[PDB]
Amino acid sequence: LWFISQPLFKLLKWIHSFVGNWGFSIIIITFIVRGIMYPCFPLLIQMPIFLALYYMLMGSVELRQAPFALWIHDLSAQDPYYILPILMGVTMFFIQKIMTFMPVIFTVFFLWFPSGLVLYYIVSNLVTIIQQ
Repeated sequence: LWFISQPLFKLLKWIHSFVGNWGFSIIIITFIVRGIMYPCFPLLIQMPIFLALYYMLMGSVELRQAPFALWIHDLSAQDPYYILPILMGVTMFFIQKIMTFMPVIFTVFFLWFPSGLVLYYIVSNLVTIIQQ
């Protein structure tokens, strides 16, 4: 949560006056967070992502126990059924040696993080889906 995090969380703030469904703050912070970003070296640049995405989930002050459609009632903290990471194996696992595993390895890595974060992951992977 270091130098790329809080200000792009303020990009999240400038977005939303009323978005009041708070998973859709995570989906809008998708479109726009990949918006201005558009201009072992996958990971060390993930600080913007997991972190400004962490202030993504955490913001702002309402996002524990907040509405999302269908099942998940807790976006702030980890998915109480872990379901979206099963979506994350479904969607992340099919893209077309150790990377024929990872979407499940990432999945059980995500199970140590909240779900909506994996949701921004899903929507990026779904840019890779709907490109074609």
